[PDB]
Amino acid sequence: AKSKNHTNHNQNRKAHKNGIKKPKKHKFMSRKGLDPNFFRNQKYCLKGIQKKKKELKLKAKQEKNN
Amino acid sequence: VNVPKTRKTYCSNKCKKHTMHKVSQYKKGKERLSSLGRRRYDMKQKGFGGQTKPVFKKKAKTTKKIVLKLECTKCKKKRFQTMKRCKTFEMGADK
Amino acid sequence: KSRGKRSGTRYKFSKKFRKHGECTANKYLEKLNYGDYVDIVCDSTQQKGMPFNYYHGKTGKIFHITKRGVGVLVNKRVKHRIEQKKVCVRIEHVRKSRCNEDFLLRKIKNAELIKEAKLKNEHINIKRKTEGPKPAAMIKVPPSKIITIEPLPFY
RNA sequence: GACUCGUUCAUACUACAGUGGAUACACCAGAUCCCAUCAGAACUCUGAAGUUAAGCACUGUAAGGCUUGGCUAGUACUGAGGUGGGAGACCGCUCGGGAACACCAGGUGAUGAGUCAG
RNA sequence: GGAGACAUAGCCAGGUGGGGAGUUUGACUGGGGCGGUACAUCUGUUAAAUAUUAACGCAGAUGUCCAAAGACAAGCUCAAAGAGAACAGAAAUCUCUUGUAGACUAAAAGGGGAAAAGCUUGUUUGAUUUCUAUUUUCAGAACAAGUAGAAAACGUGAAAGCGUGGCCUAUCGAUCCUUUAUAUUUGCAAAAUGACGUAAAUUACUUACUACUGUGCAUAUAGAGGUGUCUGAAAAGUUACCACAGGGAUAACUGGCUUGUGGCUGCCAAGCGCUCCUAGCGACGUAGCUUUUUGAUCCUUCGAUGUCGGCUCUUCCUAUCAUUGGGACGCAGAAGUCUCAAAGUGUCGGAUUGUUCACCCGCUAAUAGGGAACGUGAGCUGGGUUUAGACCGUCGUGAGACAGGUUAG
RNA sequence: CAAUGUGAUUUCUGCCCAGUGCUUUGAAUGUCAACUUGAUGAAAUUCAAUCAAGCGCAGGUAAACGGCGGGAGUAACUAUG
RNA sequence: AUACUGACGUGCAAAUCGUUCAUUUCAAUCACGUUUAGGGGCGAAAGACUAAUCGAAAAGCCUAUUAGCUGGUUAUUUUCGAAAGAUCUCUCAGGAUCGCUGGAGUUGAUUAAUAUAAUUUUACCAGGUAGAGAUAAUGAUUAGAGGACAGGGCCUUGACCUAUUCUCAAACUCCCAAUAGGUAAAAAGGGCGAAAUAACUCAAUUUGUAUUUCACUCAUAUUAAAUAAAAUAACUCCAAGUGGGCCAUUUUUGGUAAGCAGAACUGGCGAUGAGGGAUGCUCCUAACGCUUGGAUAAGGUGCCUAAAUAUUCGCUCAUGAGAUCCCAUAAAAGGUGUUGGUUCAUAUGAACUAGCCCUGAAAAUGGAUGGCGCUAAAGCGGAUUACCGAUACCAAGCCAUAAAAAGAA
RNA sequence: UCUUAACCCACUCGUCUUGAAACACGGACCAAGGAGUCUAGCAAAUGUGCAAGUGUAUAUGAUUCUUUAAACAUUUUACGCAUAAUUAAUGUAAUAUGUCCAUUGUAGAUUUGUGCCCCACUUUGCAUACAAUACCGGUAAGCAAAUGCUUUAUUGAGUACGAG
RNA sequence: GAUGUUAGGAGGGCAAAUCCGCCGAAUUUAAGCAUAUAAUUAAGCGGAAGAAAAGAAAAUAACUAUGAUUCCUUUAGUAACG
RNA sequence: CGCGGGGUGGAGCAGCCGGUAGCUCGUCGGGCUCAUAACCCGAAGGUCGUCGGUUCAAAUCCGGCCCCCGCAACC
Repeated sequence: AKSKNHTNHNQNRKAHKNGIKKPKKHKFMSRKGLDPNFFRNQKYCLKGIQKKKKELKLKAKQEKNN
Repeated sequence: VNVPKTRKTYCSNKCKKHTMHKVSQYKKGKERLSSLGRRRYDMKQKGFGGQTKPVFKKKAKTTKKIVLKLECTKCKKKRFQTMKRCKTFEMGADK
Repeated sequence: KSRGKRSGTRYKFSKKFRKHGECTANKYLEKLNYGDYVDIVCDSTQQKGMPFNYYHGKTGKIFHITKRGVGVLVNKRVKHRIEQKKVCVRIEHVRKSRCNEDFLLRKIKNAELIKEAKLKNEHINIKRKTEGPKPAAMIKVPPSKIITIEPLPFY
């Protein structure tokens, strides 16, 4: 007559049947939600570090290669 | 609920500074006979048969959200501002 | 179901005994930021950045900090899966977690043990104790220090 | 000896008493100007005449509270187990964990930074 | 003869129009309908010390209100009690003292809140524009409600700071459609609509150079108008004249669990019983038994277990009404009462009823109480409830309805 | 002639036009369409204006549909009113 | 064609037959001819009749209409193997999307370890239920005592204060568990240093920050606490079935109660069985390829019926004895029946107590410890051994599947 | 092999159903016929061919003319889809050398080396994951004499030496 | 415009697959239903041929333009309608 | 949503026609008749619903709302 109301039965057991999954993204939390201004300053730093690195890498490769 | 009829506030157009706006009550335009949907509604209605286009015969609400039309007194441009659903609204009354 | 935000007020949100408006200076100043683990505890004073019910007493990593806000990565079980959720909370709500402090003290103590062993060029283990089974022992017992027990009659 | 900024936020509270005032605090003296109120009460400003009478510092009291510990009690309570008991209500037992009030005894603070006078 | 450019007829147009047509007549629901809303939500509790959690669970609340009751600062401390002041002891007062919140915080209940989130005052409008990461509900979509920020412009204190509405948990709505804002962005399809604008040139169908160009319509973006059966059909009744698809996933019947209710037995001892608790009783209590009542119920049967009563006819029970043997007595005899072993034996004639039951009259030895699929429809009967005809009343605009009466089936 | 109702004789057939109907009057009358006319605009358009019936107002109508309450005060006892 | 609700009711008959009754000179009856045709006719009106057909004929076609609903839905072996929760739905017999399932692929696993784990360890937390309290607050709430104003007639009765006092709430909270739950345990990282980079920060482009490059170096032969047929793990895809559940213990809400309605945690059943529980979907033991042997489990061992008329100490006689969880009744109340105790009094008198046994103990086909029977038990309570006892378990064989070895004269 | 025996076991099958031996339903018996298909359009999977292309479409050609109703060939530079995207829409649509070259990290298959083999160091660094920057279309904001710009925001079924 | 058994002739009817004209629905679909759909289809009444119909510009384009009809391949499940 | 009309002492209602707001009824008192009574007077009494304005004077007229009930379109 009435349809069922509460029941949460078997669901825990079904969850344990396929195991209770956990996240695995791990390293390098990312993109838009990163701190305004500070991360842009980091981008500029990284770009600076990259420019110094690129200058070293280009010179070192070019001198040896030819 | 009661508002005064002027407000000094940010204009979102041209002037960046806070400046005066007049405050008034929007109340919905009278419908055009030239609107494309109204043309379609006319076309569907014409000839034999009934109709579906906007009607409701079982209305729930006794109230309307009030939206104020704010007119910048500097640059002569308008902006809408929406606020709570009321039964009772008052303009310029004070206490 | 019929579930608004703060439901279970008389349960969790109820203040600690005589704890009103606690806001002293030392509360703010901890600073370990982006790597740190942090507990999320309710404050009786502060309503402004109060968490949802589930996050009370839970712990997770800080991933973002602002002027007096903290983003905290907290684990939540959602039916068949535990998933990481980005909980925005306030400075009053975050409490520095102590699990890190246990690891650090053990690292420091073990490091001192390692350093001592290294100076001597010793071969020894800095690994934690198991609290193993008790070995043999001895006590000398006069007739005066030993007591005879028996069950008790009803009285 | 004193103060300032504090910290923990009652061992730091409250009540009734007593003891203490170099330097200090405060009570105290005045309203032109800065200021502020119906009101120099408070608040602001300007004084420095008196005084420990209070605040303040410290102690005391079959003080109250708070506060630790014992003791209440392996009691109450409790997870898992049992083709255990009990007609039912319920109660033992195995493996484990385990209170609270009352009561009794103790206690009534500790402390970072700076300064000033001895 | 008569009427006559009016009629009439045609085509448009408004009305009238259940005569006729086509269609609608929710869901939850301890059957359905009536009733309610548990259908969108919010609080406390139920909830089993994270989280989750329902019932037509319980205690409730919602569809607002607020230019301040919003914002920031500054100042102050409330309810109450005592002692004083001709007026508030005793219709909303005045003072001092005591006062940890016993006040107050719009409502709604709970949380939170005392140099304040209360109260008073000052100055105010951020109840702003733009954009995220997100949290609640959650599929981890929406919307709605939030949190933490950021790009702006400001407000307030000006001093740190704080302000993206309401102390917190509650106060609400998609697409299509309509409507108004906004743009140095667009379109209306071979072309053009400011403007021969600005220069030159002029033997002209001249040549350059120009960031901002007709009405009307269409967009794009942003709000608002609404969907409470609240993830959003333009929707009333009725059928005992009915048809069909399914249903024991769901009523009316036995049976079954239960035995509240009905029925029956107890224990007790305050009283009643002349005196006397118990010969007979038995309150105020408390314990069982039964299914001979009715419920509660919805397990069984809905591709049919024939739905009342009577008759007939038999068997079984005992909780014994009489009959036998007895015990007790408030048993003088005679009556008669309580009672035990006892189901061996019996338990009627009629009046009135559709009737179980009921209610009389008469006999009698007493005219006991019950079971058997509510004993007994391929045993009957068919009077009643309960097919279609018909009647009166009420109720219904109506069709019709009526565990209303009535006649016929 | 058509449309209805009640249903021999005998006897009587009260009250009520609000409601729903049906129906009647209108130089006072509120509203109410197509067309047409005018105004407006460069045109499209947008507006006004007019003397339809209808409904409404105002009457008539119950052998039209139909229907037929509640109180108070009040008679030399109570009572009824 | 009124009645006998006659006969008949697998007929003589898809309405017959018998008997009864009504009609008979008129609104009469009968024929033949004629008229009106399907939302149509015709109707002294019954939704009547319209060719055995009527609340919309018959024929054919549109048509193989439609259907969240009913029924049916075909060879074998082998393998993996469920759901009866959820969310939205004019939604409760359905659908969609999550969950749980299978396939297919990729990833990396082979190094007895790392990832990893329904787990514990040691750290570290979160709690306000069990519990406990009223002299902590709230709501209650029964009594007296000690005190300095009120009511009644110097007294009494009160209120009111103060110390007290009785009982309280799971919708109250001073305090407060166990269980369950969360975070933690180092090499893609961490240490301590230098140098770099910036448009952030800070007087302070090495003040901090963060990042980077260089260093120096952290246990690990096994280990940064255990334990782990821990990669059978991950991850991606595509698709299925399912969306009604039901049972048990413990906790539990409504309802007198219910094999009633509704849950929580777990395990079952469902979809799954062998042995026991006489018997039986769920209780117990235990989950299954095919066989042989072994030894046991639950459970038993008088006979039915396989093993003991076993041993050992008690208790028990019943004119309805009693006999094993789920399991199919029995209570208050008694008992100069017997058995143990224990408190008391003076080898005796009391009083209690709990074991058994008894009264209390009534019901429908005949009737049920499963039956016979059993009392020097084969009853009830122990204990002591032996034996029998599953497809589980051990050993062996054989079958297939899975994985691993291993191979191109 | 068949056949009774005897001991032990053995309840109507199918069915919807929580639960069927049921007092639930269908089935007197036997034979034959009798039910997940075909087309269209879409998807993933796997096989197969070719590849920045691919598919010969319609159609033409032939000593093709029992089979031949297919098989064969493509003129002695069409169309589908993929080759860059975006968008209401006019439109716009570079990761750049100013050794063919030259995107940045961290894990990570594979390779070089050292000290008749696993190794422990180094060495190179695919795929993929996890990020990072650019840059292109939309939308902002800021500027603005358009090859309209711009540090900075956002958004797209985006792109970063083609995969279909 | 009549009349004629005037003279010479014609039409009528049947059959229907493909073809052409009128007239012309509902089941159905939307999990309901009224617009849309089914469908300018089915039925109905007519007319033809071995094929008919259409056909020699009151066409398309905006190009360096094409140039009666039919048909196939296509555009294209696109513009668009709802 | 856009058109028409009504709100006046305790009740019924005139004034809506810009030179100053009343009249019945029920109440409250008083005359009149030898009666009762009927009759006839005198009293009380209202923000002219809320609001903005036109001048010499405004409930009344212009401006706009609120509460009431008539027409409607929408369909």
